[PDB]
Amino acid sequence: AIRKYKPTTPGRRGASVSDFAEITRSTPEKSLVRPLHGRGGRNAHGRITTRHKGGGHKRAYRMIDFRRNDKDGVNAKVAHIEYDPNRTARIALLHYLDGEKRYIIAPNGLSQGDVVESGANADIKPGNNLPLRNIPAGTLIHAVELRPGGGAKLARSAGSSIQLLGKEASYASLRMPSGEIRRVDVRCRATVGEVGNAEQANINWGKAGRMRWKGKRPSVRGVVMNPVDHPHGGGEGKTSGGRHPVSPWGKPEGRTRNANKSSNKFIVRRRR
Amino acid sequence: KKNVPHGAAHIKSTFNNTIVTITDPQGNVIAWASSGHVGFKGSRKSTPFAAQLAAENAARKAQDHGVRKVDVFVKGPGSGRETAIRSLQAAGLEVGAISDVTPQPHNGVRPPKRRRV
Amino acid sequence: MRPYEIMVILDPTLDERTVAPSLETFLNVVRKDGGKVEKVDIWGKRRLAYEIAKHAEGIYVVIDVKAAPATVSELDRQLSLNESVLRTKVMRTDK
Amino acid sequence: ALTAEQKKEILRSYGLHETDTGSPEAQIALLTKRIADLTEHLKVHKHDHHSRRGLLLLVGRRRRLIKYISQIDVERYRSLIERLGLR
Amino acid sequence: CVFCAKKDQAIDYKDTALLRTYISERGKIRARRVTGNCVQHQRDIALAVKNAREVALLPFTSS
RNA sequence: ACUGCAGGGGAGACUGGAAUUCCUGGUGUAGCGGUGGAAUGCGCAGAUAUCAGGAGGAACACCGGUGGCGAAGGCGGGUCUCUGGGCAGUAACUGACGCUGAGGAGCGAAAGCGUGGGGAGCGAACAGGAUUAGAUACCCUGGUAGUCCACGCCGUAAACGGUGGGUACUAGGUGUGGGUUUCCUUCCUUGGGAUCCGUGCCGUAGCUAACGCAUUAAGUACCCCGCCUGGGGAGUACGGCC
RNA sequence: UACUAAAAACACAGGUCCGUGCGAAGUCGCAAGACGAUGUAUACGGACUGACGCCUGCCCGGUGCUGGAAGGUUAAGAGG
Ligand SMILES: [Mg+2]
Ligand SMILES: [Mg+2]
Ligand SMILES: [Mg+2]
Ligand SMILES: [Mg+2]
Ligand SMILES: [Mg+2]
Ligand SMILES: [Mg+2]
Ligand SMILES: [Mg+2]
Ligand SMILES: [Mg+2]
Ligand SMILES: [Mg+2]
Ligand SMILES: [Mg+2]
Ligand SMILES: [Mg+2]
Ligand SMILES: [Mg+2]
Ligand SMILES: [Mg+2]
Ligand SMILES: [Mg+2]
Ligand SMILES: [Mg+2]
Ligand SMILES: [Mg+2]
Ligand SMILES: [Mg+2]
Ligand SMILES: [Mg+2]
Ligand SMILES: [Mg+2]
Ligand SMILES: [Mg+2]
Ligand SMILES: [Mg+2]
Ligand SMILES: [Mg+2]
Ligand SMILES: [Mg+2]
Ligand SMILES: [Mg+2]
Ligand SMILES: [Mg+2]
Ligand SMILES: [Mg+2]
Ligand SMILES: [Mg+2]
Ligand SMILES: [Mg+2]
Ligand SMILES: [Mg+2]
Ligand SMILES: [Mg+2]
Ligand SMILES: [Mg+2]
Ligand SMILES: [Mg+2]
Ligand SMILES: [Mg+2]
Ligand SMILES: [Mg+2]
Ligand SMILES: [Mg+2]
Ligand SMILES: [Mg+2]
Ligand SMILES: [Mg+2]
Ligand SMILES: [Mg+2]
Ligand SMILES: [Mg+2]
Ligand SMILES: [Mg+2]
Ligand SMILES: [Mg+2]
Ligand SMILES: [Mg+2]
Ligand SMILES: [Mg+2]
Ligand SMILES: [Mg+2]
Ligand SMILES: [Mg+2]
Ligand SMILES: [Mg+2]
Ligand SMILES: [Mg+2]
Ligand SMILES: [Zn+2]
Repeated sequence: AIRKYKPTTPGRRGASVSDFAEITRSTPEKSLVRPLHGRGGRNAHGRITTRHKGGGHKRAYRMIDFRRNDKDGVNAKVAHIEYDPNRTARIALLHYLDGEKRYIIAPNGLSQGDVVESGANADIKPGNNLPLRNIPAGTLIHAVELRPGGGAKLARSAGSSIQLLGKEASYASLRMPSGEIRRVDVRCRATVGEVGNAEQANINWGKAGRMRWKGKRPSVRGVVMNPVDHPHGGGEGKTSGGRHPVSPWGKPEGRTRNANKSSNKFIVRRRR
Repeated sequence: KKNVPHGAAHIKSTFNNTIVTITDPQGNVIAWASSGHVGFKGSRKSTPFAAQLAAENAARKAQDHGVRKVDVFVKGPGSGRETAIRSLQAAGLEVGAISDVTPQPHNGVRPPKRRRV
Repeated sequence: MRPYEIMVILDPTLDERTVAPSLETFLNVVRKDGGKVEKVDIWGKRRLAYEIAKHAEGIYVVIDVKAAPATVSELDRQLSLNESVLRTKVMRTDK
Repeated sequence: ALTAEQKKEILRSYGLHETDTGSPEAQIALLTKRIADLTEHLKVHKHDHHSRRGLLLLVGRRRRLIKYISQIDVERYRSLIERLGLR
Repeated sequence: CVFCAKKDQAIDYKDTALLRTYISERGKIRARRVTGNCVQHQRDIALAVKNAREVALLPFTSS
């Protein structure tokens, strides 16, 4: 699962890395790859809108099939499990019996060579994609969509899962990875099972260089700035900031969710 | 301003109080007069006299609200059970069948530590 | 190759006349797997000792499958997956 | 496990005269079969200490029988060693 | 032990008519000394009662 | 070796009910909780109580015992899969292949440690109340780690039968458990008699300072290992291993 | 600290807290639009601390933040 480096250097002393034991076919599928380029956290104006971005290893995008709507009743065979630099889960390449190749998020327990079904008549097995109406309550699902046909949007990171609490009339109550209970329409599609690569959260990056490779740039604390730069700046020695904690633009801590967002009627219980 | 000719009576008799509530057969409370509700405080709320007078208060409130007969469910290792039953009987109400509904955990939640007084 | 005996409890909403064709597929999976079915006697509508899934009634079936353990496990998994099954219990006739 | 016919197969494979069951050769063969089965089972359920103790007991019994047969007949010892496995 | 006396007797969890005995009015499994059975048959009866309660042929808590 | 027998022996997976708590809604109003007595505390902004539904973790009443199993520690909600050991019977087979075991190795209650998850209830630490001259406690109200799961670590208990392992012999009486065996075989009795493996009590000889042990010896003998040479200092110092 | 300060200052891997259920929060912009991210709570943003080891005590009176609404006070509007 996780391989620990040996303390041969100070940079490697405590670090660890995935063993990549689940990976076959170390190259991607040429027909499902699109170009990508970095932004450095800059928007269309050319200005930094997200801080601490840039550098980073070059990447290529792999088209993930997040809809899974048009292959109902058509079986697929899992051909490979591949590394993806754009997400924390691994991806599985599917060979459809119709001759088409697709990429999906690899669920937990979807070894190469398995058969994957879709539609209302599919069996309840990891990797099978069904509308929520046909999934029994208490199941663990992932890659759920908010609107019918809108594409999977929830529970997509490594190790994520959603528990189908129940379907009442035309809505399904879901326990979402944050712990918030939500309702979505029963016609929304979901995939059975939990997302794989669940142990990646235990990886110990060893040095600053590794995060620079992953594209994360250094972050400077507010209390070591000058007051013209940050509200926490100033002071003779080191201070705690001369006030209650605030953002670099002076906003205090507290809830930032819009108080009367339209979706409030779909949320049963806020997270802890 | 209701009328419930038949209902249910619940008596919870513990070591520190005695609660006598009277509900309709669906369980909606009509009266709930207790030992503390009648004039009493401290450890006297668990006395048989307190329990029986609370039963009197509950019975008279039930008579006011329009109840003629109730079944009795009792629970708790209190000493006011029989006195409350007798008061409910000879205070203008009929009790009928007497049943014990004390919860019995099949070795569930761990009890608190024993007293070292 | 071991002798099993499975009792299935169905929802009262289903009628008692079409019960056999519904579980014929759950018997045929064992049949293909290489198992043999002894008797599929149906007890019909009965009262339960307590409410199950907010149902006071159910349909009782004794399947009595003699097949491989993996096949019986698959059959039990399918029965549990089916939403019309309320309760399922598998016990070995022998030791 | 070691069902009846499963035992009989090894008994006829490693026996002396068509009915032998208690000779060191047959005993060591059966113990080796049991040990292999137990170790393969123990690759699963790694916390089955109550059965690991039985496996250790079988290992000790087989070691003692191997020592006895080695002391009593070097040629038979070597034959059994090549037929079954050592180190 | 009535089962020891009358040999070749099937004890089954679905045999609810026979399993009605050895239980009290509140659903309480009767004591071995009260029933007069031996240890093995008492254990078998208890197991059958538990399986029957699990498959809802007998009530867990009777009131 | 073959045929039978009993079992909470162990591991994994799925699953059930009771109960507590919590959430939502209905009924409903002024108390609830707690003690030897109280107060801290909770409710009046709708509490306790009652009903219905849902969420969640822990533990499995009755069976249940003086019982069973396991080398010890320990072991029962149910089902399935895998697996260990023991006992009985035939004597089917080998033919002293046996006993103990320095070091060494493995297992090993609870508490505790590392990593991730989980947390209903209980509950060190901590806080408030109460008792008291004082109360860093006993009592009450709360409440964190922990108790739970996964993989590791730790290897310590009054880990006790305060009794090392194996064998042979040494009156009986009376319960229980697993077998087998003829007879009394219907005296239905599943009783009595014979044998094997255990588990209790009482009791002969013998031993003991006494208490007591007494076929499950602390009796009579043999083989092997471990341990003691007055009480503190001290199972502590130094050194060494983990 | 281009041109008197190279350090004990900054960064850092690791840690905790807070926010964000998804054209999310946050940021640029009057807006459309964009970045966040062709990402989805094992993710992203903000704050403080700063490998590792042992630990992280008491105080919620003040001020913030979060939640509640019985009562007091309180704008425009209504009323006249
Ligand atoms: Mg421009
Ligand atoms: Mg950042
Ligand atoms: Mg920094
Ligand atoms: Mg400065
Ligand atoms: Mg500037
Ligand atoms: Mg400023
Ligand atoms: Mg400063
Ligand atoms: Mg200073
Ligand atoms: Mg600070
Ligand atoms: Mg400042
Ligand atoms: Mg486990
Ligand atoms: Mg809760
Ligand atoms: Mg309420
Ligand atoms: Mg309530
Ligand atoms: Mg011979
Ligand atoms: Mg030895
Ligand atoms: Mg040794
Ligand atoms: Mg522990
Ligand atoms: Mg721990
Ligand atoms: Mg933890
Ligand atoms: Mg205090
Ligand atoms: Mg306390
Ligand atoms: Mg408490
Ligand atoms: Mg600690
Ligand atoms: Mg260890
Ligand atoms: Mg002990
Ligand atoms: Mg000695
Ligand atoms: Mg001895
Ligand atoms: Mg001895
Ligand atoms: Mg005896
Ligand atoms: Mg004695
Ligand atoms: Mg002595
Ligand atoms: Mg020492
Ligand atoms: Mg030292
Ligand atoms: Mg300079
Ligand atoms: Mg210089
Ligand atoms: Mg320098
Ligand atoms: Mg600097
Ligand atoms: Mg926004
Ligand atoms: Mg968070
Ligand atoms: Mg902060
Ligand atoms: Mg600092
Ligand atoms: Mg940091
Ligand atoms: Mg304060
Ligand atoms: Mg404050
Ligand atoms: Mg306050
Ligand atoms: Mg406020
Ligand atoms: Zn019997």
